[PDB]
Amino acid sequence: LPRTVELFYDVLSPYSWLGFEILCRYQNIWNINLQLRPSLITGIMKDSGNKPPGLLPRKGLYMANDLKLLRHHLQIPIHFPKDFLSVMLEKGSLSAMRFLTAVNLEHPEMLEKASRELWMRVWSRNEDITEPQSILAAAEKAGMSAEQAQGLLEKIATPKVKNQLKETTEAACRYGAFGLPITVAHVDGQTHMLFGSDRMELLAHLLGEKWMGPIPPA
Amino acid sequence: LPRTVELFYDVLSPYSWLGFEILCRYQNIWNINLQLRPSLITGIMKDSGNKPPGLLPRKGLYMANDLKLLRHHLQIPIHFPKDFLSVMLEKGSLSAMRFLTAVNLEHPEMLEKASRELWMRVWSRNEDITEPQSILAAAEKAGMSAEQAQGLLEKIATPKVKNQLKETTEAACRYGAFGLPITVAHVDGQTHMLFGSDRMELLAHLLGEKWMGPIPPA
Ligand SMILES: N[C@@H](CCC(=O)N[C@@H](CS(=O)O)C(=O)NCC(=O)O)C(=O)O
Ligand SMILES: N[C@@H](CCC(=O)N[C@@H](CS(=O)O)C(=O)NCC(=O)O)C(=O)O
Repeated sequence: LPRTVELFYDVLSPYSWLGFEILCRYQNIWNINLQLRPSLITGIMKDSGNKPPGLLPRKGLYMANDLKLLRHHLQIPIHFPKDFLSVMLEKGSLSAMRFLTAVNLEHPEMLEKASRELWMRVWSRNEDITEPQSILAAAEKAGMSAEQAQGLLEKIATPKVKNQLKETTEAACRYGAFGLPITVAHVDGQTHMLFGSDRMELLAHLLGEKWMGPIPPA
Repeated sequence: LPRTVELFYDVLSPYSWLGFEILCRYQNIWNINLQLRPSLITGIMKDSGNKPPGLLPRKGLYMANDLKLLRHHLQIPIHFPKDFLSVMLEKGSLSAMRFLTAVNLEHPEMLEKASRELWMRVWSRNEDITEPQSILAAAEKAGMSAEQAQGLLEKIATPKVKNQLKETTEAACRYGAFGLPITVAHVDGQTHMLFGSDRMELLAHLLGEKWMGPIPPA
């Protein structure tokens, strides 16, 4: 039976995008059932008493250099902006994550593509992801029709959508999250929580699967 | 010619031990010149304004679980004691790092083994590494004679040894360190600083070498 792997992420998290692309490349290679869980990193940080690593000068500088190298190693078009702290702390990703939650509730088959497009806007093209038109553009590029995207956008402020995002974020905390991304592997009645996009080789080991690098063949 | 790769470490750092063993396993496989750089993590922490991650409850908990899994994946006999905080924040590793600095100055050929034995005491058997007799035990187990070990131990308080440790620690800070371990690769004019024991696959990519996992064919 395929092992269930849960990935908690926020589009505001560049490292979550990296982990997400690696798991998506392996979802049809490894015997796993990938379940995407849109969460709010702000909620996780507040609950754990943690703070964004970029607030400390040297860590912020390191992130920039690290992401620059990972762009080539992982072959993910990430272009980290110099004013990333403003993007993270001043703008945020509330509407975007509420939108992805609505997508997960009514059109889950579109969640992977819709998520990738939002990440592409904020961390690849340095485009806005807080305004309605911005989210609509991302949704349409993901394949949704103007009508579908519009219908979902109208529900981002409904109690059902808000409560679902809150619950998913709380589930991450219950697993012990202090940041994102976190991957939860359910292997033979055992649950393992791994933090970071750099624990995938360890995940392979736990699953008894073969690690073939961040870019597996075929 | 072989590419110079510098590894900055402190025996007080368990992750530094994991990074160290991986590089030691590859030092004769990849075209590199591994340079060990004994450093003080406390000095790096103070200089960067960072704090031990284990101080945050949820992260301290994660570290324990992470190291337990890495133990089997990397095949390193690491046993994280319940009171790791006391060993770190309280006891420290000053004398031990000054000792290794002395070893590096007069018996460089013994640095690798001396370093490993000290890690074995603190992170494997959970034994003391602050008292001279504790350090002597490690040095002798590493292959040094009581005469040699005793000789180096008498120099850990000399200005030459103190300044060398300070300078090496400062070099790590100048490279942008906010913690350990950090690996600095010198590849064709360019200098890349990588943080963590989990960036070794990326290092292989930068060096144009082949990554064969944490345990390459012996
Ligand atoms: N070395 C790991 C780091 C992940 C990370 O720093 N995640 C940030 C969020 S970032 O994507 O905005 C995070 O949640 N950090 C928590 C912490 O560092 O305590 C990796 O390669 O994925
Ligand atoms: N995911 C990396 C973490 C290294 C780490 O947390 N290092 C601590 C010291 S620990 O060995 O005592 C450190 O210096 N952390 C700095 C920070 O987390 O900001 C790995 O797998 O090596």
